[PDB]
Amino acid sequence: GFDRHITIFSPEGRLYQVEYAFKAINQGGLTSVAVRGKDCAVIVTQKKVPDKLLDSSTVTHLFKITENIGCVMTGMTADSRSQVQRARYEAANWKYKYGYEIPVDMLCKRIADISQVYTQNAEMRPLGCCMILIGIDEEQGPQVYKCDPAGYYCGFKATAAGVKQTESTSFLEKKVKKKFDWTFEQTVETAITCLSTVLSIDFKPSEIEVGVVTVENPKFRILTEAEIDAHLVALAER
Amino acid sequence: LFQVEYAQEAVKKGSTAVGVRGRDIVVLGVEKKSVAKLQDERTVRKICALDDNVCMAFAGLTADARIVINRARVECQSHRLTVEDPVTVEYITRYIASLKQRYTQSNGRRPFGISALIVGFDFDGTPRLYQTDPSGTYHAWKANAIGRGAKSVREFLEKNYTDEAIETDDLTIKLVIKALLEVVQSGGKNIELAVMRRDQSLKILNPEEIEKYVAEIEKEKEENE
Amino acid sequence: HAGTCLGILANDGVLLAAERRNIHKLLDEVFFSEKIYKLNEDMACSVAGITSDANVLTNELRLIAQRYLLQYQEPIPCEQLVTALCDIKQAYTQGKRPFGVSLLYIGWDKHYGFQLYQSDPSGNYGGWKATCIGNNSAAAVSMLKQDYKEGEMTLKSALALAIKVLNKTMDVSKLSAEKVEIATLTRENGKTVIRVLKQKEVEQLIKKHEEEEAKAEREKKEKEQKEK
Amino acid sequence: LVLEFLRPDRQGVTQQQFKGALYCLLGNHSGVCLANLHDWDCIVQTWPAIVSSGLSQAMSLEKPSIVRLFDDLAEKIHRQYETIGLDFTIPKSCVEIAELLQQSKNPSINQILLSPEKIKEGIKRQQEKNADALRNYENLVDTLLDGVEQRNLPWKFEHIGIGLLSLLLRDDRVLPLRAIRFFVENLNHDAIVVRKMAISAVAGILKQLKRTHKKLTINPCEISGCPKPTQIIAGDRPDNHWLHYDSKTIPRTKKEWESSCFVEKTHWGYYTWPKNMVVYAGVEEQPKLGRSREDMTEAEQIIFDHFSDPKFVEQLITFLSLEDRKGKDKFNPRRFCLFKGIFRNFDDAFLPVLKPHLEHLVADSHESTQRCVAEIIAGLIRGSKHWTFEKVEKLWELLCPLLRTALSNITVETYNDWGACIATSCESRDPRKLHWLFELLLESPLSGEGGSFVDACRLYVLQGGLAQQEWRVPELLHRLLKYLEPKLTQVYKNVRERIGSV
Amino acid sequence: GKLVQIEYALAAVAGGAPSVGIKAANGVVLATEKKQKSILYDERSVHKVEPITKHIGLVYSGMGPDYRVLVHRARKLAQQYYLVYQEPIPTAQLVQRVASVMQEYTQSGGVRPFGVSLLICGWNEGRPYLFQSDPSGAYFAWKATAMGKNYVNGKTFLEKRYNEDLELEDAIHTAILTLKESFEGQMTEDNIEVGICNEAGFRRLTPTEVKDYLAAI
Ligand SMILES: O=P(O)(O)O[C@H]1[C@@H](OP(=O)(O)O)[C@@H](OP(=O)(O)O)[C@@H](OP(=O)(O)O)[C@@H](OP(=O)(O)O)[C@H]1OP(=O)(O)O
Repeated sequence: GFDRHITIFSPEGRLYQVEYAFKAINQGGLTSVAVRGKDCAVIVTQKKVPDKLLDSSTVTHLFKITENIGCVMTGMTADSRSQVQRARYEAANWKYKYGYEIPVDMLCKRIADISQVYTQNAEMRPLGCCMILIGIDEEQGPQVYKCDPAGYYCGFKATAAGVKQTESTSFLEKKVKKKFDWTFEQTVETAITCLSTVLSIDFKPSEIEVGVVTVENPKFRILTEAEIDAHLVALAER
Repeated sequence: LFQVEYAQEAVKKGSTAVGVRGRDIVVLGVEKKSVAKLQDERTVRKICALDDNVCMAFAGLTADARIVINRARVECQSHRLTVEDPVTVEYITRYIASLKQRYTQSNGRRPFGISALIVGFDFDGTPRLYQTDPSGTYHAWKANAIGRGAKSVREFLEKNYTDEAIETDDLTIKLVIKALLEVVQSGGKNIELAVMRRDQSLKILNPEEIEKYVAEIEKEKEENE
Repeated sequence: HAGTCLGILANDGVLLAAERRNIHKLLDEVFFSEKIYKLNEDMACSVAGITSDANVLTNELRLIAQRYLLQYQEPIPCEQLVTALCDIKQAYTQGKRPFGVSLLYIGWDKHYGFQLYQSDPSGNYGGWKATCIGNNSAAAVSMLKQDYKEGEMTLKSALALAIKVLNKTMDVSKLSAEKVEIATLTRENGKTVIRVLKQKEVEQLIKKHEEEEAKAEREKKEKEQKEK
Repeated sequence: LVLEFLRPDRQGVTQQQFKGALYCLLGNHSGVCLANLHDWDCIVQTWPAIVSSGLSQAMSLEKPSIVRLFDDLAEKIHRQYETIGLDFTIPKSCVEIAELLQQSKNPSINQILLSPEKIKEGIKRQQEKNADALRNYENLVDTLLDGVEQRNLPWKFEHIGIGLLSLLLRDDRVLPLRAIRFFVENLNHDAIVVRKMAISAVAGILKQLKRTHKKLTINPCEISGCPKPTQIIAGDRPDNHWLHYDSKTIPRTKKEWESSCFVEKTHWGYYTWPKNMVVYAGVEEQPKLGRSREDMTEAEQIIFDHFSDPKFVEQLITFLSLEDRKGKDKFNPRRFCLFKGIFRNFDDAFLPVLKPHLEHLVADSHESTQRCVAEIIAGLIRGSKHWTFEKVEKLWELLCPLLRTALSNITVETYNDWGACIATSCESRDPRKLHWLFELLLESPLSGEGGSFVDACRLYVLQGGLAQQEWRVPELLHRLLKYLEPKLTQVYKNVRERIGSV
Repeated sequence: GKLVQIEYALAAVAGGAPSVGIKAANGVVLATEKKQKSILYDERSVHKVEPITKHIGLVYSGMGPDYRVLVHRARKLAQQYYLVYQEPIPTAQLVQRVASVMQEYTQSGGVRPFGVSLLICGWNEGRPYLFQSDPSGAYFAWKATAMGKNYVNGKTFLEKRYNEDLELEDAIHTAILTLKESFEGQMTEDNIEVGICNEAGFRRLTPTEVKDYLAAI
């Protein structure tokens, strides 16, 4: 009653609208996984298409904010595209002002500031999308950063966003409890294994979209169906 | 319209004030309410001179009265600037009334909450008396009252106001005293008088100055019996 | 009513008495020492409110005074300064966020001499020979109306009166110089002197009040005995 | 044990333990007060300890929590206090019923009958119990006095102790002498809070001191001499005629004043007469007046001496005249009941001492003076009822100028107070007894010498008095209507309104 | 009532993680728990402690995004002052302005108040300083406080353990004790964030020295 209908404090001090946005992210109905390695970072997520007519190519939840930065979005698609657009804008503005490519942490920070503005202001509903970012930082090497609608942003050795993020995170915690310093193939296998386990799907290569960054090749890249199938078949014979 | 009713009740609560119009004189009287044991009576005026040729008495909320008075003073000066002539009492009345129907910056109590008596001498020299309302309606009067008990005073003014009463300027002053005396039972220092005295600036009466006038009517009251 | 302030007019001067109090032991109290805020050389104020509200109100006031000084190169009159603040606090009333504090103002103006003013939260203001604000303002004004003589005040008598009414009103339960803040406005050599009372002078005044209370206690016990 | 923590003499306790003990004493909003236990043994332990905790040295009154705790203790005690014991004597019938109740043998075990020695032991125990209770009452009173005046105490604790003493007003027994002296001494005290508290206390005391007035029995049919038939119709009747006010029937002499009934209550006689009537027997039967100052025991004596003190009367009068608030002031019926109790108990003792003060007060044009003198004037008038004819004659000779000047000087600030004064003076009194007030007030309400608003306020206080005299003044209402009828067409608005009300 | 939102914001603050401040003679400490929801969360990435200026740093208990907003504003304000006056901002002045913005936001309609309380520390004029700026806009000056969970418990523990004169090391210790009371357990360099203000300037204690201080207990 006027506390849940707008972004204002509950008696216990809680932002129900923000909780509802976190619910909306799961209402979107897709899962994303991110994991970090000594030499690389990767993203995996399912891109199951309901309609045959709908083009598989155009639909993807992986985007390029900059050449060296790749992101994945979950939740409401329109909000995801808007967030992606704003991230692109901020990155270019950063480059223009400061003469060097924005680091992933600063980008996540800016985006979280923007989400903060919506949660603070009543007129705007919180943007119901969650962004995970991968990039290579020269000082710290690969990095993974994740910004919620609320504005909390934190670095992650590995993480998940989606309907099964909880079980995914349990799996990732079990995996990283052992040190398991992962090379590129190991990170890829780890990510796909997390998703295949948590969704119980046993993906075909077309089902999933994969993007990575490497210290050798900082350029963000989207793996093609064939390389994805190579990784999956190497996994299956294991 | 709803704020207007609250404003009208507020001015109804306020201190009584009257004004009279005379041929070479206009008089303005307001009862001086007791303040406290320890307060200083200086700050409270209930009378203001918008210009040399205009005087005002308000009834109602003091702060809103302050705002109105300041705005009207600055308007009086700006009109003098643009027109090079003394402001007309009708004009400044029209502005103060017009100021009521802008509003507060938030529009809260769009009527500011005072009905005030504006009295002055025209540039041609003709005396004028007016009042304003929170509503914004403004009228002219031979004489009037505002504040608590004004209605009873208007009955007294209705009969007492006459060519004979106004024939003498000092009598023009004394009539105001009697009007207040009906309104206020203090019969003394609880009163404030101001007179324009055509072609000269407003001169507030001294406490002794009012005192002798009070004595004179008190004697004349004695003389009738 | 977190705080209390007090003010008295004298023929030769004016003083502000405020209860320097610590809600909690951990509070440093070096920062909160300055209950008295100097608006300018010729004025001061004491606030019945939190330090933040006080800082903002005081800044508005100081800005106003310095603007008047910039225009005219004369120090501002107390009435005009208080009136500007009152007009602002009123305009907030007309926002829906009226100023929630009442202030004392003390100053010397050549036009009116020594003066003491009080500002209501509604924006209305009034001149007082002596008054208190904040906690137990009602008891304070009662004792002042009892113990104050119009025109008979001198700075010394007024100061002792302040100590007395503070002892009755404020909840210190024992006067300490650390626990009370006193400041006086005086005119010396044609210049306005705002001086906080030193801890030693405050201790001396406290001791005078204490011995006077003892001497009074002796008299009442004697008279009570004599009655029976 | 819980009182041990906040004991003053004890040291090393702590601020925290002190606060915890205060919370224990405060208790929850609902349940055992833990400081207002009905037990006499518990209260004597608690209340002195609460007041004595001021000088504990483990108490930081600067603590807002601490001061709010003490205020909460005070408010909770004041609201939840009930009268405490002092007598537990069962009457003879109830023990008979109990004797039957033991005898009933159907759901009963055959316990041996209570022996006479046991019954003697029981009454012995009960007598010792109520005596110990009275002892505890007196001890608590003395102890709280010692607490409120030990010279190391803060003012808040002093105020609290004075309130607690205010609670101990007893109505079975007079208060202890030292306490009565303390309260009457506090009438002139610097703190307004303490002053009002003392006022209410001493008015209660004056009711305690009040000597019972003998009341004779009359037959209303006989005194009237009318037939008084059955199936009587309410209202004015032949039998109620003596009760009805009349100009000819005013006594105007000592003999007639002695002869007059002076029922002093309006409501008797409209509808039907009671079975037994009470009419305040002759002055000889009543308690003596004009006491020598030797007669009074000790409690009346101290009040008498303080009020005889002119410095005391002057200081008290000046304190009453002092304004508490501007525009929010009222009649203060407690101050009124005090002054009535004074004049009633001591029978015109101190009107000579007060007369300078009254003559000064009515002269002053300030509102608060008029308020105080009005309370005093009406308290005096109400006390006057049991006074003899000569005493009241002198009193009204005193009062008439004071009232004339007061009404002439009524104003906007004072009109409500003076109307309250006139109504309270008029209330619960025979009209013939108060004929002076009516003849004065009705002399010229619509004088017009003062002007309008004062003619109105005169009519207003008049209407108040006549309202108090319901159905006992058909005459004087006819007179008001006759005086009023010409002036209907020569009148202003405020007067017209009050004219309609009257 | 707008005040209701202020009360709810204070409750939201009280829900926040513990933050502790102690004012030594020669230095001020600021400490807080930064307990990580999971091992996956990387502690090094984000610091609850952050410096406004070289000589000033602060810590928060409450909503992190609100804290990021306020620290950005404070940094800009201090730099504004430094441009004007070419001297470092005083701690009280900064606290006042930060209170100004908090008060501005809550006063403004259509926007909620900040859900955080800040503890602001600095060293200037050869002196230590400590302040707490609440959501209402009120600022107070303390020798020591705690915020967040069990803040009253921390405050009384501080009251019993405090001394008017103490060294920076002893104040570091008593801060860490205070947090050790509230903390769930297994306190370590990663789980706890520390900063000190002194003549040297504000600095966030590195994990190595924080491990040294923890080992001292
Ligand atoms: O019969 P009592 O209990 O002794 O009290 C009556 C009576 O009181 P009751 O109506 O309760 O009998 C009167 O009327 P109240 O005002 O008390 O209702 C009167 O008071 P007034 O003088 O104000 O009329 C006065 O009561 P008190 O003694 O409390 O003043 C009087 O008592 P006495 O009969 O003892 O004179």
